[PDB]
Amino acid sequence: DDVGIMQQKKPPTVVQSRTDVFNEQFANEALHPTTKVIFNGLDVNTEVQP
Amino acid sequence: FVPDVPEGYVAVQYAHRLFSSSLANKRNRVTYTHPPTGMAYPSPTGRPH
Amino acid sequence: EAFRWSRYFLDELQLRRLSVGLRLITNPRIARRFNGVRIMYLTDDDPDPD
Repeated sequence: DDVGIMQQKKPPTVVQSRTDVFNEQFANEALHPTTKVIFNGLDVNTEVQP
Repeated sequence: FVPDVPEGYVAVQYAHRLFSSSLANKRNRVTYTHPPTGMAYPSPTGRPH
Repeated sequence: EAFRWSRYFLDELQLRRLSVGLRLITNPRIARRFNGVRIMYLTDDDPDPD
């Protein structure tokens, strides 16, 4: 139940970068759980609150 | 875990006869013809569950 | 009489051409700055810009 403290292991995070137009193909898609993510710069919560 | 199949799905045995070449908007797409409705769907998108 | 209106301090030929310019500057064909986009995931068989 407790909040984790040590850095947890995570699924690999493939970054789809969808544009105006693109040719989606699904050969060699991974079967393991995976994090689809559309944007590059998602480390957006920078401003720390002591 | 084995995800249960959803209420709307139709069971369909795979067979080489189901899949074929076809014209669809100037491309030779790999159409699948649904055995019940008989309808051909060239695109992987929009096929019946 | 020349003082009653500045006429924006432009010559009469300038105002006359100017009205034609105003016809030019509102023609729908020139208005190729477009406003707003629809985002929608969708196969692009048979494209047409319209």
